[PDB]
Amino acid sequence: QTIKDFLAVAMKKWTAPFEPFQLIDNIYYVGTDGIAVYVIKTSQGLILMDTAMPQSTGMIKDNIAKLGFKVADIKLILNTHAHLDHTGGFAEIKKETGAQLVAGERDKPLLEGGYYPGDEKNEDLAFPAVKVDRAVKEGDRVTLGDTTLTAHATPGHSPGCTSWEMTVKDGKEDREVLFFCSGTVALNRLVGQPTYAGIVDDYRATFAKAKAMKIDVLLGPHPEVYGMQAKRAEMKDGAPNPFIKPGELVTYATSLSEDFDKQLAKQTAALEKK
Ligand SMILES: [Zn+2]
Ligand SMILES: [Zn+2]
Ligand SMILES: [Zn+2]
Repeated sequence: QTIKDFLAVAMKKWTAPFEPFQLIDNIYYVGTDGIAVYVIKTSQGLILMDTAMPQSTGMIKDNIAKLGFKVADIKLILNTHAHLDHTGGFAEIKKETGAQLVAGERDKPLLEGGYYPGDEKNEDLAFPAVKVDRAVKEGDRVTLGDTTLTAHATPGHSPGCTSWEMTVKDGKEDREVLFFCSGTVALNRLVGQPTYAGIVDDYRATFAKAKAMKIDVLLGPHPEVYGMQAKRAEMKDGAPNPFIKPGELVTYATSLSEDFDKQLAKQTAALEKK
């Protein structure tokens, strides 16, 4: 991986438009073609799940309005993890709306500083700093009106990476949704000068945890996590909701664990003096 390539991709597919849509029950997709953002409609206002790159905040606000929502009705902002491709609009939206920001406790310093962990002087990974109103840990519950989400600590990709669980209806039946936080290696350093202390252990705890969770609908902060576009194509009035795939988090976490092993080996070999 190169940071140049990360930025190149980040300034292309990550900023390209995608038509917003009702995904399941009160969960609506309002992200880009490469970064997933969601509105959760409650009886007491909107919950915003993540934002996108700093340059894309206007696009996200536009997508919200395209669905008939008001940006002003956002009361809570939740974060999966504190990297600029997910936090770029937090300061702006929080100021505009007066919403409270909720995030994993170990990501609080990242959010409040607007920097990438272990690469804190890199301005192309910086974002506008934002205050955290509530810092969460494993099992904490966050409620707006009729809707409650449960925090799960799934560190590795960031130290405070938080996967959020909530129940939706599919017809008469409950289905459990996870907004998985990310388990990719991406720009992180695993060995040598690791991005943060204990990162390797965190990733492997997270892959195992993910495989053991009872989840009907896998979501995530990039559409690639759950094959969003292919599922959207299969949506049809009266047909089963294609986002319900209860074995998918096991399959996806297995693919992540296998890639993790590859990247750990690669970085370990790269540390050898040549
Ligand atoms: Zn990230
Ligand atoms: Zn990301
Ligand atoms: Zn948990």
